[PDB]
Amino acid sequence: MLKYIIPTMMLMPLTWLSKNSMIWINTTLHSLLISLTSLLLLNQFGDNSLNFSLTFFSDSLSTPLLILTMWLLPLMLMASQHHLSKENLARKKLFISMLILLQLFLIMTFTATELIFFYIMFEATLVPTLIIITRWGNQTERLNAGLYFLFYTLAGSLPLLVALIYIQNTMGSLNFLILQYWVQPMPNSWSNTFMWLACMMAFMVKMPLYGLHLWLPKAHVEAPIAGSMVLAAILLKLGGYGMMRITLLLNPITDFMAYPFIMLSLWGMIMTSSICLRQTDLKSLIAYSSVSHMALVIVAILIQTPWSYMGATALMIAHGLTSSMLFCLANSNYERVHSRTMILARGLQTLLPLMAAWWLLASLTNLALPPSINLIGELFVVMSTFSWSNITIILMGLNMVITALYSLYMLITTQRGKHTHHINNILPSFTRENALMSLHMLPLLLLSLNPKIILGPLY
Amino acid sequence: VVRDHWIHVLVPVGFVFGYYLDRKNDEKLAAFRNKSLLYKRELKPNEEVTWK
Amino acid sequence: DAPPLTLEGIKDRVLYVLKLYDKIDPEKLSVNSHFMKDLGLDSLDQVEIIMAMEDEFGFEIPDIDAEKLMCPQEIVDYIADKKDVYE
Amino acid sequence: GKRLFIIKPSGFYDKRFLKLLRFYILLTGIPVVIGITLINVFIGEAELAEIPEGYVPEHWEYFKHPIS
Amino acid sequence: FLPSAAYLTHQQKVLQLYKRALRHLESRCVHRDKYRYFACLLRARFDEHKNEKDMVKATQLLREAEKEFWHGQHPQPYIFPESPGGTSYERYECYKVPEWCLDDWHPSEKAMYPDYFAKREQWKKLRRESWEREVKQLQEETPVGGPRTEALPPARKQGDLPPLWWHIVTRPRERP
Amino acid sequence: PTLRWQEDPEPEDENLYEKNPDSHGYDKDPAVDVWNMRVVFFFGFSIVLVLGSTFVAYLPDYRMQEWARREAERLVKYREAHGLPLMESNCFDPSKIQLPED
Repeated sequence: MLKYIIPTMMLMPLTWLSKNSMIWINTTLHSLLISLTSLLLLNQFGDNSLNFSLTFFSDSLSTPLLILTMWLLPLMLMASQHHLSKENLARKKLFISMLILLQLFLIMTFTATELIFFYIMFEATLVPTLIIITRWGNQTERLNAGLYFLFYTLAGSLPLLVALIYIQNTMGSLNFLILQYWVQPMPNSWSNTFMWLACMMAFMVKMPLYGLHLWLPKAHVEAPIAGSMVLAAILLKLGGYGMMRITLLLNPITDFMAYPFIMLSLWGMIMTSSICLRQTDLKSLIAYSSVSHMALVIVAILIQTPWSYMGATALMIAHGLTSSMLFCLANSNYERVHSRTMILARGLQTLLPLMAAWWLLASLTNLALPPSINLIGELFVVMSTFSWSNITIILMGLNMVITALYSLYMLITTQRGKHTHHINNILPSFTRENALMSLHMLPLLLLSLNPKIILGPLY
Repeated sequence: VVRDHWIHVLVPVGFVFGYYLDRKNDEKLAAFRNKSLLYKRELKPNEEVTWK
Repeated sequence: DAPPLTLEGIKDRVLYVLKLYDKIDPEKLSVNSHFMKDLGLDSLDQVEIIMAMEDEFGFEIPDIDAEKLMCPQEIVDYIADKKDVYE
Repeated sequence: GKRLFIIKPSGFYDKRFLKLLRFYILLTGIPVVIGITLINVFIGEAELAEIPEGYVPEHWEYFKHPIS
Repeated sequence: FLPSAAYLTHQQKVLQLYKRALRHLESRCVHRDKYRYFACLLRARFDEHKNEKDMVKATQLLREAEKEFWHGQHPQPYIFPESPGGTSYERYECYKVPEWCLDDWHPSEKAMYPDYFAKREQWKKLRRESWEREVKQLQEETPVGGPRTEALPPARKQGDLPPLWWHIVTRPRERP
Repeated sequence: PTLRWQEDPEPEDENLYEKNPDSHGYDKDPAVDVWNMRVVFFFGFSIVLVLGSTFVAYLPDYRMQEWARREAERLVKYREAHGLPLMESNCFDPSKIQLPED
């Protein structure tokens, strides 16, 4: 795994000692080389995980997320120009090296063995995102966005450390196998309830759950495109990855103590799909869509079926690609007009006649068009929750209907019916944004053909 | 053409370096060379190895 | 579904359906004639004429205009604006 | 003297991008498919026999397809 | 709600009622002959008290006419297939491209259509040549400190174009 | 009698076209933008996409799939050819079990 760690380090002084019109080809080319390098990883088989050291290992939950991260970096790096290319050279280098250090701590986090190392690399994942969104937050409340961001994620993720140290000095070391192979059930004393509450509540904060989802929308409407893609895709599915690992312990009380969180997630999934039907600020609709999909994820995690975990990890990867793509299209539209609102930029079936093809393709993946991965995820989660209870399918189908309607409203609101004919500044589509769309929607369809890779440990 | 530009050649050298160091670390981790109950044959035919 | 319209043709068709109307004469039926001064007909039958144009050509004209056509030349001009009559 | 003038957005940048996309996928879409066609028309997949007496294989010599 | 004045008038209000009732009688009545009969009957019903020197009885009969009209309208009043509400409602809006485009083309296609773009360039020089002085002087010259109207005067002074004409002239041709 | 500012009137909306009509994505340096297009396609699709498609279309038996297919074939053939019922319940041996007593 150090074969992946150390070139991610050595991609950083590259960016320092390259010059003007020389950083760019180096960073993008070499990051795509690292994408091939981790495409080499996928060997995992049968009996167990694969151990890349006495320190690192990979579960098959971790392999598609790690490949998704090293796929998403060069896409992101090309995406984050034309809004900072006119800024200074040293600040641009600092931005690129910030993203590289960010990816480095993401690889650190996904290839964890011990949960304490996982926690250190969790908040090391946190700290570059803060600096990016605050330095290039590009709107008047990036102050409040970063402040809400860091205080929610730390103050939720703070007692998780205490609970993990307590588990450390009551059950030996914290390798995932020695967390396994030795775990004993823990009864319904209230200390067990608070310990489970601490761990599960910290990752509840990081998903988000419904009672703590206003962490999210300021932190995406007042962020640059790179930090937004990082935050949405890699950080929310990293929180899901963490709960998927640490839910191995404390199974004999999660049945008794999991009842309020499921109901909060279900009714809040309905309320969040309702709240993103009527808002302006088009950038935020994808954020509330993300809250809806993560509520479905949390339903899938707290029910404990292998069907549920397969559907959960498929929903994770497909929604990560969908949200990152659709953030990039919203950034394209904001590069067109300086509005960020929804009802202003209209028309665009005439003009840019193939940008609409990418909007349609993203909107139908967010619809969960049926050969795609998102319908695979949502379908197996609905199957597992109907085996959980014979009644919850009302909420799932009503989520499906309202999700169809707001995704279609996003499609046919801003890009259907009449141009406002006082715009007269939008350029025809560059090769760059079309290349970014092509980097998004080739792997999603190629996994739609052969999806046996991305299913979880319970394959 | 190496001294033309050495900037562009850095990351494959780094990848080969990390690969070599992972080889050396797994060879330092050469416990249980044949002591499993499920993967245990004799050393055959030439030189005393089953993985390296 | 594109027959070409022309200015002489639309003039002939509008004057044909004005001449077919009853209480005017085919003698004093000018292109530059008033629906108020010299033909002497009232506003009511004037908007009956407006209805005849709408029912022949196949489109409404708004009531911001139906106050203020009052002559066949501006009728021909206004359907020339609705149709953009050149080949 | 009949025809008129349509007003198109553009054709140049769009068709240039799609021409570049088909060319830059096709440039290694064709030789790889030709190569794997030569593989499964010449080199053989494998045969379905069993473990020989007193002989251990590699961690390869286990799989149907030769490229795998 | 109209550009000319602050109201229609009594006269045009009665007139719009007559147009609507006649159109609803079209939508009610097929075969066109009994339609013509009933249209002349409606014309006589308005001929009964056209010459009232009174005004308040006239507008009270107008209100009672609106009551008997709204009681007797049709579910589908016969809207023409070019009107809003109708079958078309900008039916071929697929090709109603605004003309601030077509200059953002690559010069290969500007070499494909040379004469049209040369004449369009002299159109734009005609636009800019008389934009500042005449148009902005005629706008900041005539009206009161409040404009208080939605019409605008022409350029009857000597020469060039009436003001604020570009998005009026350069529209789609409504059947491309 | 006051301004509170001194800077430029902002912004200056640079059309990235109307100095290069042949231009690709980013700024008006003419050659290196074409180099960016060539590297993001040739080292992004022409070496990544189709090679990754072949590499993930087939590889060995991920989570031991066809091994389990043929192993189940041979095991059910054995348990038909020797009369004993297929998929014996109680997967651990009840001789090697010790129930605690009342």
